[PDB]
Amino acid sequence: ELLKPRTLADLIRILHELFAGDEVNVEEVQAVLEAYESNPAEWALYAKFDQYRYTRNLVDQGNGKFNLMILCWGEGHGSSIHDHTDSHCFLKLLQGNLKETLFDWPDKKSNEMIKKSERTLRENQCAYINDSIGLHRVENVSHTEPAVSLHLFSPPFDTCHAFDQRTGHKNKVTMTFHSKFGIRTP
Ligand SMILES: [Fe+3]
Repeated sequence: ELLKPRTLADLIRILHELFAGDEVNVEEVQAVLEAYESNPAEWALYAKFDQYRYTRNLVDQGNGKFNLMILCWGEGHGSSIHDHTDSHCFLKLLQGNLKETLFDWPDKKSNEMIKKSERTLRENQCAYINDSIGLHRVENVSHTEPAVSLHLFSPPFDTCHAFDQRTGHKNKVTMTFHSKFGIRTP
């Protein structure tokens, strides 16, 4: 029985129920994420920005089933084109807008990665991706508004691949946390 999360804490409690088992009902998880109405006071603790690039701020470890993190995107900050390491990725906007650009997996042949589509993800909207769907890039293209997003990865992963848009070549990247549970983690 899916109920509207009243607060971020309530959302987290609900997520623990939805990930209690070994599989993932993607549509239910996405629906509850989209039903949480972003309340900045509830997530201010995690919203730690860096001047030069986007930051990853761990919120909850999902009893081992998922990582829930808040990403803070300064103006013009964006990601690589990347995969999600055989995990589910849910991305909910908490503040601002993000451009999501979709790419297919490259062939072995070195070639330009041509975008398959793009969309603007707006406040409170929740997107979903996995490796079976493809790759994406996420960017805050705003010149005037920082963006904040809530990401759920299941299972948790700490590495992924970045893809060179010019060639399709991939490189392994280890993700780092800017903070965990509100505590800056150099
Ligand atoms: Fe992603």
